[PDB]
Amino acid sequence: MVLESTMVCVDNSEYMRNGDFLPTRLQAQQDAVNIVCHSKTRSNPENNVGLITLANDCEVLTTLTPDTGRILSKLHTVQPKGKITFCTGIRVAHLALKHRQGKNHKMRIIAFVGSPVEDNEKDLVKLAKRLKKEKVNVDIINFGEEEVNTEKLTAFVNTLNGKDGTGSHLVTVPPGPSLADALISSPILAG
Amino acid sequence: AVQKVVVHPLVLLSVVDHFNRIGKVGNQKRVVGVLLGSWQKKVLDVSNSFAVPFDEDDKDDSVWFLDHDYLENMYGMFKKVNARERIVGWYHTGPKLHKNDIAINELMKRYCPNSVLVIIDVKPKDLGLPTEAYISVEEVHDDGTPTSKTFEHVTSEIGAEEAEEVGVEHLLRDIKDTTVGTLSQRITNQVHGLKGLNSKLLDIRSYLEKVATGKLPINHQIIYQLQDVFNLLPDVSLQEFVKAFYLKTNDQMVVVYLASLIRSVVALHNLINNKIANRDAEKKEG
Amino acid sequence: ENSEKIKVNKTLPYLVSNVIELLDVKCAVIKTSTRQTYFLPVIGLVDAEKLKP
Amino acid sequence: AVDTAEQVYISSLALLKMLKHGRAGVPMEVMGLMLGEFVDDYTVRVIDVFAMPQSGTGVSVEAVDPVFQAKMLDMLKQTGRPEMVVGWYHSHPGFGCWLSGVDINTQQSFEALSERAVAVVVDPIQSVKGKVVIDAFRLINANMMVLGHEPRQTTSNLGHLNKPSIQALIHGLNRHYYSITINYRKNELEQKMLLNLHKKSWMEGLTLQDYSEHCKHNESVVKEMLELAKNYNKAVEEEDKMTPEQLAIKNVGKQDPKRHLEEHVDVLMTSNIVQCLAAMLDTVVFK
Amino acid sequence: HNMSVKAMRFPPKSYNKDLESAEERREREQQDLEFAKEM
Amino acid sequence: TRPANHRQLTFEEIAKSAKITVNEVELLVMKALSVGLVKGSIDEVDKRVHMTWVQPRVLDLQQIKGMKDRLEFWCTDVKSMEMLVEHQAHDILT
Amino acid sequence: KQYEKSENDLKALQSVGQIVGEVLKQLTEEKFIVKATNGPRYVVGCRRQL
Amino acid sequence: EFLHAQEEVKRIQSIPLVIGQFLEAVDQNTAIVGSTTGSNYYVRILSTIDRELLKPNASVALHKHSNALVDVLPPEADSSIMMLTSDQKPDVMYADIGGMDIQKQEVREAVELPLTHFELYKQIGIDPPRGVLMYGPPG
Ligand SMILES: [Zn+2]
Repeated sequence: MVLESTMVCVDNSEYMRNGDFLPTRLQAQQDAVNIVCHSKTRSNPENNVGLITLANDCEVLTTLTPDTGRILSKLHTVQPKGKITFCTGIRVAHLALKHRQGKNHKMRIIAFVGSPVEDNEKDLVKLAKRLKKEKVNVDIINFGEEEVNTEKLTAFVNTLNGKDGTGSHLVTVPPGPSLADALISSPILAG
Repeated sequence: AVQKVVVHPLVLLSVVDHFNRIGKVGNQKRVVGVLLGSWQKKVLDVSNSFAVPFDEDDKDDSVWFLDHDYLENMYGMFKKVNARERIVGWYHTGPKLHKNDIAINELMKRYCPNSVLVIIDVKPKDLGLPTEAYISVEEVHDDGTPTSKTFEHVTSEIGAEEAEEVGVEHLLRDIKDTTVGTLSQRITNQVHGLKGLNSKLLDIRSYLEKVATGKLPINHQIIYQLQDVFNLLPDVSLQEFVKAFYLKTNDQMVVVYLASLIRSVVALHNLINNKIANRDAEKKEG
Repeated sequence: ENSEKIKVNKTLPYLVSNVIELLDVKCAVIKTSTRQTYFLPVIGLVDAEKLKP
Repeated sequence: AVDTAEQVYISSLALLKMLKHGRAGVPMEVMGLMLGEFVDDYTVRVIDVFAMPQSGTGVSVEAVDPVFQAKMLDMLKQTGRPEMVVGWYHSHPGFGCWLSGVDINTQQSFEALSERAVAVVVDPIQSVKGKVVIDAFRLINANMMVLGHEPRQTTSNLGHLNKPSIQALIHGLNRHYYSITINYRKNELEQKMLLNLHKKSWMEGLTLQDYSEHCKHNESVVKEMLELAKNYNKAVEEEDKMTPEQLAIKNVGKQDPKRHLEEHVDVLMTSNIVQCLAAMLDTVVFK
Repeated sequence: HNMSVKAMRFPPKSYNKDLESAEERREREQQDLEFAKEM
Repeated sequence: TRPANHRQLTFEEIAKSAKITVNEVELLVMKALSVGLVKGSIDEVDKRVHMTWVQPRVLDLQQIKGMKDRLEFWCTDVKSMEMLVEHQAHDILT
Repeated sequence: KQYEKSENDLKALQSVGQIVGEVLKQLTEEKFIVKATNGPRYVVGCRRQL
Repeated sequence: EFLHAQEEVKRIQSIPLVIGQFLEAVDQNTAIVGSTTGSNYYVRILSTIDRELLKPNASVALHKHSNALVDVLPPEADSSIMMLTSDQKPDVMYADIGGMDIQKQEVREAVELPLTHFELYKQIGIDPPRGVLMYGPPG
């Protein structure tokens, strides 16, 4: 509800295709979206979802659209190949919000991080710095078994929520084959 | 590929309207849209254009957004109103052909396999035509970069349809080269042509400033064409060419002589025709 | 609709014409009793098979 | 309580769209929606216009499609700027500029939603070079005529500048609808990017036009003056006779060398003056 | 030819006021037709 | 090397610079023209070979400065011929 | 069900007839000489799509 | 502005026009024309129509509402089209005629020859026949 618009940030890195959870982290991702996009809808009957690839460069599949089936079908044919460019990834989702539908929709993007993340800190703070300037909260979900606790995003998420800025939270998953299921509950619950 | 690209006045106007409609920022930003039109006998025609949302941060020009759904959804609207017009390319103000506009063409290559991008300035204060049309051509080499893909220019001119011309000329009612004869030619091609030649020559001189302060390490190919340009300069006017010129420049003067003489005779008879008129009127009156 | 349908018929004066060619590219070409031919795109308030040339 | 000084400004661009759509469906009556902005209680300005798809066979403006209206309006806003539908335009092929029975009926519909809606009629065949022919209109209430009180409460000598067309007067002009003066907005950026762009060339100035073919053109033209001149002699003696009006009518079936000879001379002098001049201009520009 | 046009602009003198057929006749006929055209 | 004005390579002047006899330079010029590498004509009456187009090559950084000179001496010449028409054709303008 | 059938008739009351004649010559791309097979000869235009 | 009034009077041309016929010119700015609807009208000619085309009976376009010369169409016809080879040529040689030399010669000397050798007839002095009748038994 609250007229929210989420711009999903899908991952398709080459090391993301190993099945350490169950049906490889491709169906694990597809089931993950299904339990969020539909969960993302059904609260306010005017919402919006958009899937963006974190492949080598600017790769966006579906834009801001109330429909639900387009994203799921468009998820297929997404076989992973290549490296992940996180720093230049969120900004692409950032612009999508700027050129949105009726601007009365709250803006948020959930991240779908995965295969080994690459960042140099500092810049990440700037990456989080700008988004926190303009009525934007991001939701990076730790996944794909990156470095334990992902102590590079840790300096990232806190920046957005800093100064008592309650909002989205970092979510991690056990390296073992823990089914995605409803395990993602920190943002959906109240954030 | 395509020999030429003709740009209708409506498309030219819908781009100026687009910039002012969104250009409230003021300082600077390009504007990008999708062109529509049709072609016959390998000659493109662009008639209608609609604005596609597009933003891009200045630093690290590898980030930008173009709404595919907006492109697909709206084209359904334009298809219904007019089926003949189908996507043929894209336009953007982009006075300097920004670098990132070589992967954007790949984005639009889906809808039109052979698309053309026409750069049309929204703030022109100049002498040349404000419509450059480029097409994508591919060739990889070992000099520039492992990934080689560059635009090739196609001559572009401003067209006119029967309906548009009526409005366009009505909208001006400002200045026209009335009595289009020796007066317009001496100004519409001779003086203007010299102005253009100087500017293009000055453009070549500006690039050659790299001789002292290197900007790019000698493009090589640019030099090759420049060498061929000099060799093509007309041979010195001292040999049998001079006789050939006189035997033709003077030959054209005879026709001018004959035309002038006929003009005088007709002018003299006209004065006689009129002069006898008032003499006859005056004589009868008094 | 019947009120509007009668309105056109309510103009009782008709112009008798003879059907010339019931073209199927279900249209009809008529020849009014004034030496004028026409190409009524829609047959009208009559069946397309009850009308023979 | 209208002000009879409405002065509907249209655009420098909305007009081109109106004409292009009008000529595209010249046999039929295309219809569309005007996206303008009310400004004063005395002027209504349009900015952009978008067409509505034709329902199919039939020269009529029967009805508008609500869903198509919303889809395009909700789509233009997210890229351009929001605008409110202020009027509708339909093109009359060659009848003129007026409102028919159906057009009146469709018009009151728009007026019901918006009080000051403006209806526009564009004629794409009659307009030729400098006249576009629009004559935007609006409806008059039937109550007023029943009351008999004249509408528009004229308070300025501004609306009575254009004599109503007799063809339009035959229909419900000043009886079922009243015309509103139409003018245009033009700016140098628009004009300089249209006037100084339409008919221009890049480098044709320094082109010598097939020097071999140039003298051949001269020979054919000059040879025509040999026979044309001879007929001039025969056209001077028989002239200057009685009843010149009889002489004037006598030149309605046979070529007159007085004008024909001059026409050829005019082209001959300009072609060589330009062609010759480019010869010396080139000889200095290039080496 | 330039000289010839020089003497051309002298002859014109008080030769502009020349009605083709008439003024009152055309106006009167038009008014009557308009009244009957309406009904 | 030769300026475009002269370009009148004589038969002897070519044989000496390539170490050929005079009675053989003819096959050399045709060989160059056959490949498409130079363009010209052969006149075996005064023993001359005309050249009109030698394939462009690379100029490191000094012959390119000289190329700038030939544009300055040419832009200024075209400039003068522009105002000449504009000044003596003031009435015929606009 | 009959209401749908009636609506079809109401969709035909707005279609008018068309004069029938044969083309004689093509003056230009948008001008034709056609003689209606009742009366005079007309110079008339042509629909763009046709 | 003169160039603007000239381009504004063309509105009287318009697309829908009625093809008439030119009969006789009564004076400059006026003429008598015959409408295809069947009548003879006294109309006024446009001041931009090249009078050189106002030949004897010819094709002239008249305004629909108020008859008035507004153009001069090129010559045309309705039920008479020249035979443009193709499958519409007769396809019969002179060698397929069963020996009618005397009759064949006569038609040659009165139809084919004058068209080619026109100047010879004037030189000799004969006046070329202006139409040949072909009468005889049925077949
Ligand atoms: Zn209408």
